[PDB]
Amino acid sequence: GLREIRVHLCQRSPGSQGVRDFIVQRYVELKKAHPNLPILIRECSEVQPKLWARYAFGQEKTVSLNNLSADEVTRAMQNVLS
Amino acid sequence: TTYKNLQHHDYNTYTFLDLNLDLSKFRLPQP
Amino acid sequence: ALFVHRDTPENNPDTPFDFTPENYKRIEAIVKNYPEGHQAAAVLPVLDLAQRQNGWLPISAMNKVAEVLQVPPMRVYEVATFYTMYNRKPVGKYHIQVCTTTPCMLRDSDSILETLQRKLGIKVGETTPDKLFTLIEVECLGACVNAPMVQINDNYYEDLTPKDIEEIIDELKAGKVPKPGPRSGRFCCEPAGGLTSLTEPPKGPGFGVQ
Amino acid sequence: SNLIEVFVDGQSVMVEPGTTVLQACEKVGMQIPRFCYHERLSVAGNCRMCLVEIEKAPKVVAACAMPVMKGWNILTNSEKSKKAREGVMEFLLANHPLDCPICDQGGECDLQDQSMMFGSDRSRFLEGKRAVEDKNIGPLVKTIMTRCIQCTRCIRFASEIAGVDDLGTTGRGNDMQVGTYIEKMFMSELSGNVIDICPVGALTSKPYAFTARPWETRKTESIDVMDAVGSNIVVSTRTGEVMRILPRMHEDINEEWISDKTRFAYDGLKRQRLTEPMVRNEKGLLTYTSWEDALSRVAGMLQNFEGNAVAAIAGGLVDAEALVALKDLLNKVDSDNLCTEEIFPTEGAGTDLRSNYLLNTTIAGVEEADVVLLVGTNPRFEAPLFNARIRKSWLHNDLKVALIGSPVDLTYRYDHLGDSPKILQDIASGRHSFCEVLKDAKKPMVVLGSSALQRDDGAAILVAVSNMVQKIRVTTGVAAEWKVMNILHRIASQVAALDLGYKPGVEAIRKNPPKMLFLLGADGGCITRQDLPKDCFIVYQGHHGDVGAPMADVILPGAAYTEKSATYVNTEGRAQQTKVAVTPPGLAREDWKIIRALSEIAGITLPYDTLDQVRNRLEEVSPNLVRYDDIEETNYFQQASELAKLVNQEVLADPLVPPQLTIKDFYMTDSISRASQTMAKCVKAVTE
Amino acid sequence: KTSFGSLKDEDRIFTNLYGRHDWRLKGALRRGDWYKTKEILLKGPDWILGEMKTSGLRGRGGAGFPTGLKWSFMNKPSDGRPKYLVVNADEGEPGTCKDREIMRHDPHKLVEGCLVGGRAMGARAAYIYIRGEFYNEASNLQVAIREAYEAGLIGKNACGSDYDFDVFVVRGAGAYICGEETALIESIEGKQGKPRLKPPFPADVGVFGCPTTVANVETVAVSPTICRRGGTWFAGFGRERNSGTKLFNISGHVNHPCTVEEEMSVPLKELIEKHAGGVTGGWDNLLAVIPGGSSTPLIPKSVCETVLMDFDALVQAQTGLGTAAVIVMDRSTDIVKAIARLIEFYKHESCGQCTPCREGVDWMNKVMARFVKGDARPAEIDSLWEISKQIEGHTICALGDGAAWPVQGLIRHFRPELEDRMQRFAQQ
Ligand SMILES: Cc1cc2nc3c(=O)[nH]c(=O)nc-3n(C[C@H](O)[C@H](O)[C@H](O)COP(=O)(O)O)c2cc1C
Ligand code: SF4
Ligand code: SF4
Ligand code: SF4
Ligand code: FES
Ligand code: FES
Repeated sequence: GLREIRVHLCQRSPGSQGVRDFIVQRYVELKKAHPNLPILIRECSEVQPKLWARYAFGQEKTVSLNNLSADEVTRAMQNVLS
Repeated sequence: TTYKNLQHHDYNTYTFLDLNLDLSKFRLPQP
Repeated sequence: ALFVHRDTPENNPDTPFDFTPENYKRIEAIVKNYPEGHQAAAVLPVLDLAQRQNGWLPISAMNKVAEVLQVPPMRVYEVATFYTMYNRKPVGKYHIQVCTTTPCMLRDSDSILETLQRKLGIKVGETTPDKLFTLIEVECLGACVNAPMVQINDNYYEDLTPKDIEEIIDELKAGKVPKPGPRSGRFCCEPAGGLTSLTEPPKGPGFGVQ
Repeated sequence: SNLIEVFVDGQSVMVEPGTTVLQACEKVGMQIPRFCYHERLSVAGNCRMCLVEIEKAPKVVAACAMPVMKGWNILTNSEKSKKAREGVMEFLLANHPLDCPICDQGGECDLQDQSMMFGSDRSRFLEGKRAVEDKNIGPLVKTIMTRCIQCTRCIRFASEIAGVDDLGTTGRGNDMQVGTYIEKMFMSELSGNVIDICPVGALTSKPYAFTARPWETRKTESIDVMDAVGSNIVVSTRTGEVMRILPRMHEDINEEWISDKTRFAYDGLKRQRLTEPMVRNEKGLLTYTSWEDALSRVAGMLQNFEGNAVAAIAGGLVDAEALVALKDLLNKVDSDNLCTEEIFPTEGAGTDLRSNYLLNTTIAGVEEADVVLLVGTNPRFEAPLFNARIRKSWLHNDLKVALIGSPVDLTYRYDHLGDSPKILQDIASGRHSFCEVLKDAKKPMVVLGSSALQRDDGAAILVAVSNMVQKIRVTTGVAAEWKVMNILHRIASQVAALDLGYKPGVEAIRKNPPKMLFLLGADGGCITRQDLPKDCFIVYQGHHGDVGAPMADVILPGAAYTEKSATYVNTEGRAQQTKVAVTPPGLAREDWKIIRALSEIAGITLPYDTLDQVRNRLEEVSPNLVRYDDIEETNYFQQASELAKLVNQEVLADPLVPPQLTIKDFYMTDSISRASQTMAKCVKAVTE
Repeated sequence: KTSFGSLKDEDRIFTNLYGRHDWRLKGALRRGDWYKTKEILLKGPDWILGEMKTSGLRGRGGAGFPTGLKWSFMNKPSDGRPKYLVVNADEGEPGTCKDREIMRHDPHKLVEGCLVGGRAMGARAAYIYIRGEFYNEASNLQVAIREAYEAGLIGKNACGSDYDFDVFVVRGAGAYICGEETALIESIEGKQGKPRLKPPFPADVGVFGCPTTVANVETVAVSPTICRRGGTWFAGFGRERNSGTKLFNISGHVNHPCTVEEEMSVPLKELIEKHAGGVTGGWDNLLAVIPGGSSTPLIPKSVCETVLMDFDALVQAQTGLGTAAVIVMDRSTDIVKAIARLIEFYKHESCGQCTPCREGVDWMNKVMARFVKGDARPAEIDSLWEISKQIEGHTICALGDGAAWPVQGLIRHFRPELEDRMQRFAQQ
């Protein structure tokens, strides 16, 4: 099963606008629907946006969100959650 | 012919502070 | 003597001391002489008042002044140690202070000091066993023209001679307080032989106005 | 612009009005001699050593105090200036005692250096020197006042930086004496720094006295872990031993000072120290063994167990590398009960958003704030340098401070809004009088000490504080680039653990008692052997044998913060790394190395073999942990508040009491502090 | 024009200096105080400052700084803060006793001076700082102040001028240093009498952080008479920049020590013979004189036969009319012992704040104590001189100058005596 989601994004870069607006839009409705699942939003300057997902016995799978849009980020989050 | 400043021959130890307290009424409101 | 405090049975942070009610009225009068706030300015007059009430400034007296004026106690310790008219050790009933600076020494203050110490059977800086007299050496006390000169408490006895000093010490020893001022027959600061200046009537209220 | 032109030996330099002659000379490069002047303190002008000659002027000015004027030519190598310096040095040295061999300011003495450079080479003073009497000023500071030069840096520091008003100058003339008129004790959380500011050796440290000379010591640059401030420090080492701890200038954190605990707790590192692997608690008493044996037993137990039956606790002095190593190990075992000793509300957004648990305004923004609300905290005894910054702002940039907690002496005037957690709702709804100040405030702050969060109503407290913060933002109309909500931490590893995702609070451990506990420097005593099953097999992994070590089926000695290169994040989110000063004592090994070796001995092997690979793992987990000395900003506190609103809890009516209510409680907090001897002396002196 | 002295009693400002006329308001009005004060006040501050300037009055305290110029620094447009006029009645200079008489025999002169000077400076109050020793003089001063308050001359609207003025009397304790401007301000503020750094100057930040002007008792007390009788009348006396009448305290070895008032620039011989009777044992039995107070260096009989009591004249003679406290010594005196006592005075009175004076006045005291006995050696006179020059220009306050100058005067005019005493000591 899934144990974590870790969303890394840039504080203010063109390639992280989709992720940044995804947080503002859908983050609340996701943390209020999967209350027991951590969703660690960690930002760092000049970082490459990348979603991190850790499953059962310490198996972590990564994707990319650079230059992706809000709906694409939401689709990726839904796919990892399902 | 005769010395006039004799009133200080009777001042007690509290004369200064008594005079200051008396002037406290005349003193104008502080800033 | 010393600028560090060591507690003893007397002069202890708990040794009794407090202003009388009339002294509290005087304290209010003193404090109201400075702008709002800025009341720490009264530390000097208030501490002098405490000394006038007691006779010397015990650590309890310093702490009480600091508390009533709302200043850190170190701000009062600094003042008490810095200024020389503040007595941090008990002083005799009459505090004799013989001026010794050059203008008086030239007019023989040494003889006055010698006669005083010989009469009181003490050395400069010591208290009489009766706790009645304390002899110290002080710098200029103003009135350098009436030299040699001494101060007993708040009075000036000046133009002194050995006979005069031992006589005004006899009066204090017994009773009564000798009248202050020069004892040389000249009232004060004037030329001894005779006036050489303001020897004619002063002029009217409007003399010489533009 | 509004800049004036001045000449330093003819070298034109641009300086704004108000710049002093000393600062103009510094801009050019010349370093005028000085004693009494300090950059962080008020100018005094006592020593007169900084006298310099202004061209076509009669007398010499005091460079430290004289404001420069247009067209002035400052001659620094002139005959008049050099003769003034020689005379001033002669006067300084006239009454000085010949104590150089037995003086702790051996090779660090500014009087020595400036006598060699700017003074004369002989003495014509043919009299008897004065001799002041020494005074007892507590167990931490030794007073050899005969060396004092009456510079008054100590007095100024105590009056301004520490706000204690205990030291002063008594008497006058050549008999002037610096100290407490009475037999006071100079006890404060910042008392030690007087030792640094004393230019001569009049004030020195009792624990360090006579031990070594400056030219011998090797100066390493590391970070303090006695609190969440992260005070940059310099560790002085001589032949593989810590000689003393000194401050390191960091304008954004330290500012040259360090707390008394940070300074004087280094003694603990040399006592009650775990120095060898130790096992066999089931057979009776703990007995020494070897790494390959203790790790074999640990690996056997780990292989036997799995799932939530295994759990870990991180507490106090732990490093991000060890935390991530342990997290990866337990995850590979399929466990997630890796907790930390200090609680944090995890009901709202919890640790999902970094803005929910960081001093978002940073330490240095206090000077930019207008109003400060200290909620249920005692800044003086937790984050003493944060309290120092608050006092600096209050003293200089007119600041206002209010406290919603127990009334304690913070060293500055503040409004006591009461010690009830319902005042938060009162302020939020506008029923309290403090809203009047909050109205005209422009740059508010609402600090919330974690000590308050560690109550059983911490969730309610945090929800209330955030809900008040939202209304403060809307009414005050503060920009989006000014963060008001802050949380002040008191544990070094709390922020790093939260970033790595450790579950705050040890609640899941009690919910599902594990069959194998993994204590990693967990001396807080939150979980005892009474909890857990009847044969839990606890594993202690730390440097000191304190509360945790006795309860254990195996001890694995780790390294202290002075012996390992470790990443520590402070309360404001800044990531900093220490440097290896000493080497681990005996068979002790780095904590992340021990974890990785245990992994490899077990079936599960971790994918790092070097510090840099562990750092890359940290980058993968939380990117900000590897950007050193850089404070990444944060966002979505609107989202944090949105999620907090939905939390349904009520603030218990109990008073908001700080755990450290008096100075006596400041000196014992960590394992090192509890094992320190000097801290015990300080505790006894305060209690007396 | 030339040849000064023989001031007529018509022109003496202090007409009760000797105390044989009533000093209370009743006698002060008879002698001419508080006359046309309302007119003087309503003539404005600019007119008063102009009168003081054109009079040429120079600060009667230690250093002589033009009074009009010094008081004009507070005539600047209001900054919204109160302005104060602090009167420096801490007569601490050894040999000086003139302020004592001005305060105990003519307090109303000082009080009206406070009023007019406060109007000129724009001040609202005027704290008088008087020694703690001068208890009876402070008591007389407050009796006079209360008389003024009760007569309406001060308070709500002074003399009907509509100007609000208050006179506060503040007593210090034992401290010669508290006569210094900034030290006096600090003492009033309640802290230790330790001089501040300059700049900022008192006229910019003063007592309680507001503008202030420290003035001598004589300087403030002369002002009402200057205003009434015209600045030109005051300028009539004296040479040029040294204008006015001065109170002289002739003390030491003189037949009739006295406090007298005389024309500025009166010859020293005339001052010592006409009023004080003459140096004990005749003019020939004269060794040296200290024209100023104690901070002024000596002048030997050779230089004092023709010196003129003036700022410029004594500066030319290498001394300075500090406070005009003539101290006379008559040959029989032990000159080095007397100067050693003066240096001991400065050692006792130094505040101790700043290193030059703190650590160098004690050095000079020790060396001078050795010199009095001859224990030192002739090569040490130049060491003492060099120490004096090191101390002179490097102190925060002028007390360092005052401690250095007497030693320089001794080393400059009586070096052979020092060498003779050292030789006699070495002969044992
Ligand atoms: C150590 C020291 C002691 C002093 N005592 C006195 C005094 O009794 N009266 C006085 O007018 N000035 C005294 N002064 C000088 C004052 O600082 C200041 O120059 C004077 O009060 C200004 O008054 P004026 O402008 O009328 O001259 C002293 C200065 C120093 C440095
Ligand atoms: S402070 Fe110490 S090292 Fe420096 S000169 Fe004095 S005794 Fe010598
Ligand atoms: S003890 Fe040290 S810091 Fe304090 S005044 Fe003396 S030399 Fe300066
Ligand atoms: S010169 Fe002497 S009295 Fe004046 S400030 Fe310096 S130490 Fe104090
Ligand atoms: S020298 Fe003695 S009163 Fe002045
Ligand atoms: S450094 Fe300027 S006087 Fe001390």
